[PDB]
Amino acid sequence: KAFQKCPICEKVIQGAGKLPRHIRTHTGEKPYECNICKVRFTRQDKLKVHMRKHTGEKPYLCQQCGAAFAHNYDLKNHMRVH
DNA sequence: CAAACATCAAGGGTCC
DNA sequence: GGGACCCTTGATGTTT
Ligand SMILES: [Zn+2]
Ligand SMILES: [Zn+2]
Ligand SMILES: [Zn+2]
Repeated sequence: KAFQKCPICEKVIQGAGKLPRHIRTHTGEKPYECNICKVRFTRQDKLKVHMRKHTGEKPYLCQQCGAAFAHNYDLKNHMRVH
């Protein structure tokens, strides 16, 4: 696909609009905010996964028995138990 | 005092 | 560019 060069550390970052999330590791900037617990995050998806704590959600449902888990690895461990 | 094991967050990839 | 989920590595912690 496409690649970018980091202006700060000469790192090569793959992704069209993915450079700013890499820059935020250097600037230490967390533009996103949890409306409930007010904790701030550098990436929107990291806020979304945090929101699964408040809005109790288990998207990783088991394809075998239907049980659902909040984290993908808890599903993996349950699947390996079968 | 270590390994072993576990959980979970941080960076980057990859598709859509 | 923006969402979103996956994968790898590492910090931190508990149990040997
Ligand atoms: Zn950089
Ligand atoms: Zn919150
Ligand atoms: Zn199951």
